[PDB]
Order: sequence, then C-alpha cells, then structure tokens
Amino acid sequence: DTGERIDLRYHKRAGDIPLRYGWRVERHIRDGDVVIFNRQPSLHKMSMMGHRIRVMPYSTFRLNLSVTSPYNADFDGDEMNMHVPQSEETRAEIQEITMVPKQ
Amino acid sequence: DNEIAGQPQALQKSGRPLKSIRARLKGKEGRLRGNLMGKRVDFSARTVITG
Amino acid sequence: GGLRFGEMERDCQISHGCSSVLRERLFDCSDAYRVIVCDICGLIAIAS
Amino acid sequence: GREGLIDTAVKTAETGYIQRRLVKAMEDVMVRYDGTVRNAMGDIIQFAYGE
Amino acid sequence: GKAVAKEDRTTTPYMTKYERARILGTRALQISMNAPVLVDLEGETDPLQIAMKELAQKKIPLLVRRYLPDGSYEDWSVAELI
Amino acid sequence: NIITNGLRYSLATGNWGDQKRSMVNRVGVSQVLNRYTFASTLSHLRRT
Amino acid sequence: MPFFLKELSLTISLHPSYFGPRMQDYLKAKLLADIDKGRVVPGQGFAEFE
DNA sequence: AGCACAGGGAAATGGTCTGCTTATCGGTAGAGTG
RNA sequence: AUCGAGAGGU
DNA sequence: CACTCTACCGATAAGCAGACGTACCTCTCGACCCTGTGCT
Repeated sequence: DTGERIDLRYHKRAGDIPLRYGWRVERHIRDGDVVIFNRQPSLHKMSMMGHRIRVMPYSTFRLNLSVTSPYNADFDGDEMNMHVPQSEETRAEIQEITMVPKQ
Repeated sequence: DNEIAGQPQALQKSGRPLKSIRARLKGKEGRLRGNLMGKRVDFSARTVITG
Repeated sequence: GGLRFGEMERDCQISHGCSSVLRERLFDCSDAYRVIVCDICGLIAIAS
Repeated sequence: GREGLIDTAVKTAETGYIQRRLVKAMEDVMVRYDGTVRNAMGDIIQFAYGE
Repeated sequence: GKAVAKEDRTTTPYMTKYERARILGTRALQISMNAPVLVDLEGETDPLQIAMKELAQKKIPLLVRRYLPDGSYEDWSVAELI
Repeated sequence: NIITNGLRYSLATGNWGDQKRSMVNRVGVSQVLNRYTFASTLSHLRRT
Repeated sequence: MPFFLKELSLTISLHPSYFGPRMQDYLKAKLLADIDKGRVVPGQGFAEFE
C-alpha cells in the first residue's frame, strides 16, 4: 500500500507473506493473457493485433499461419515484437478492439 | 544553433561539431521524434517467429 | 534495453482508437514523470 | 534481376516517406458525435463520413 | 459547456465500440481496486470478466459524457445505451 | 611518430587522411577482415 | 468582527472502494474534515467531485 | 640543458520547393515644351 | 558511458 | 493645349541562396595538441 516493492527472489521468506487487499502482485504472464503483437514496418492498422498467450517451450514466437498475411511475415528469419498491457483499461482495449478475430 | 549558414562551426576538441540545442531538438533522433512521438518501452519482448 | 515503440506503431494504435494503449506505452511504460507547475506563470515550480 | 533489387531498395524508402507524410496530414481528422468529420481545429472536412 | 436535456439528445442511442471498450476497462479497473460488485459472482476471478457480466445485465454504474464539437455534451447511462 | 601514427590511425579507423580532417577525409577504406568462413574472407579480400 | 458568507469549491478524489450508497456521506465528512457528478480519472479509477 | 606535463594553444591552403534580393520595365503622371 | 565508422537481419 | 522627357510607383520575372529524405533490430571497432617552465 505504501509503494514499497518486495522482491520475492531476494526476500528470504517470500512464500510466507500474507497478502492484503489493495496490494499488487507482478505475476508471470500466463496462458490466455492478452498482448499486442506486431512486425515492422507497421504499414497499416492490422500490423498490431491482440493475441491470447500460450506459454510453451522453445524460444520462438509461434503464431497461426493465416495471420502471417496481415503482418506480411514469413518464417525465413523475421522477428516480431510483443507488448504486454499493464492495466485493466489497456487489456479491455486490446481485447475489445484490437483482437485478431475482430480484424 | 550550430548549423548557421555562412559561419564557422563551433568544433569539438576532438574535431567534431558541437551538439547544439537545435541539433538536440532536430531530426529523427531528436527529442520530438526520437523521445516524444517514439520511445523505448518496458514490458516488451522480441524474437524470431515460427509457425 | 527496451524495444522502440515508433511512429508507425503509434499510428497503428491511433487508427485502432486505443487511447489508453498509447498513454500506457508512451507514458506509463517508458518515462513517466511528475512536475509541479505554477498556475500563474505556467513554469515548473520548486517542489519539496 | 539487379534492376529488380535496386527498385526494391529505393521504393521501400520512397513509400516510407510518403506514408509518414500522409499520416501527418490527416492524423487529427476524426468522426464526431454529430456525424460530421472534423479536424482538431473543428473545421468540417466532411459533413458525413464517406458521404 | 452546457448539458443537453435528456429529451433533446441527438447522438446515437447505441453504445459505440470505443465506448464499450472504455466502459469495460474503467469498470474492470474499479473492480480490481475493490469497488463493490453490482452482480452475483459465480466464482469469477478476473475483474474484466466481472465487468463483462455486469455489462450483460446493464449493472455498470457509469455514464458517458459525449461531447459535441461546440462543447455541449450529453450524458448517457451505460444501462440505457443499446 | 608522424608517419607511424598517421599510417596506424588511417589503417585502424579507416578514416583516410589526417586525424584533424576527419569529416573531410574518406571513410571506410579499411575494414575488419571477415573471419566467418574461408569463402567470406576470400570475398572480403576482393571487394571494391 | 467582519464575518463573510462565501460560496467555495473543492475537488474531492474518491477511491473506488467507496463507490456505494454511502458515497455522499463520505464526501461531506471529508469536506468538513478538510456535490457534482463524479468524473472517473482515466488510468487511475478515482472519481473527481467538485 | 632537454623533457615532463600541466599551461597555453585554431591553422599552411585545398531532388523540386519557397522566400529573399535585383534588375528590368511598362503605364501613367507630372508637367516642360509648344 | 558518450560519439563516430563499419558489417549485417527482416 | 497638342505634344514628347523624364519621374514614379508599380508590377514583372531574374537568380539567388536555403531547405527536405522507410521502419525496427543484431553485432564489432576506434577515439588532441603544442609549448612554457620548473625539476635535477
């Protein structure tokens, strides 16, 4: 509540901390979370779209084949960027306006 | 403003033009195109894409 | 280091109409800062 | 093939500049709650979007 | 700025997609900060889903102050919006 | 030190000429040899 | 002893937790200790009352 | 008496587009003459 | 760290 | 009171200069001088 930031790695007894209403927990992004995904150059609206996360092994961003066209992307070496919304308002906007099916 | 036409530039001791305020504000890398209309952002990942 | 949220990405989020997304990416996630301004002269004040 | 490659490498920059110019000219034009299309100054660009 | 009468309102009676996104985000943010929930919960934990189910029942206590270009505005209840 | 330092500087930085005329000098005349593959080095030795 | 009866204004910020039937009693007490429609501040969730 | 080393040092000459600054030049307008 | 140069990726 | 020689403010263009230039990303490699003057 006071703004102090408890780091759970360097707190000797991180697991034994009761939580109190009003606090925040920076929890790992999990399956089903909403993120913005894009490629450059961003030539039109459809180059930044909302996606639901699926946390999975290996180090590449994996995405459906039919979504390549709006990104003008292919898998010969392209790199793409992912932005994680950090608020309820931003999540609502990505989910309700920007999502891939809505596009 | 160190890009005045018809004047000698205020060089650096390393033989480089000085970074004037106009140069700080000007250009793609200036404040208003490199730091205000665009930024480096937190909470962003990047990597190769596969199918 | 962070990733650049450029001009074209800002344009894409403008055409989407996501005002709060832009506010978050360009203010809350990059260089959020606070100042105190004088209501008389409109210049940043000395704040303790 | 060399001509094709050169054309690609030049056209990319040409169109990038064109698009930046286009967006800067019309970034402020928005549909209002009375149906009209106006810019940031309130000047009416269209009386009905797309007519 | 002058408020327009409820009978004189000329804007659309439907909730715009931008209005829907803003309303859901704002209500979800308020719920996450312990705002009382005006709908029965069946074990939902995501504030956004709680706000969505509040919206489906038109139980979001919010207004939209739509501004006309001249500065006059109309207040629309989230409940009365279609 | 004149000849030694001048040749060393021009070959090291690639900036081709006096240290004091860096802007007017040619640049990129000298490049770090590309030791990624034998063929890449062969190519780099024959580049115009 | 010149006493002046004046109309004054204040901008009260209210937490979402208080957004219930007793909202207006809370504002009046806060005003006394220290009503217009409540403007929900973007990005924060509070409500500004004049 | 020759070099460290901080003080005192800047020099041989080697694309179309707009808005400013100059020359140009009519079309009258004085009348200077008649 | 800063600045400059170069090599590359899509 | 028919004239034709210079004053005008106009417009004309004239040559001038000055001003502009895709996105995002990865990495490597190099970075003053000259001369007074105390020391020994």
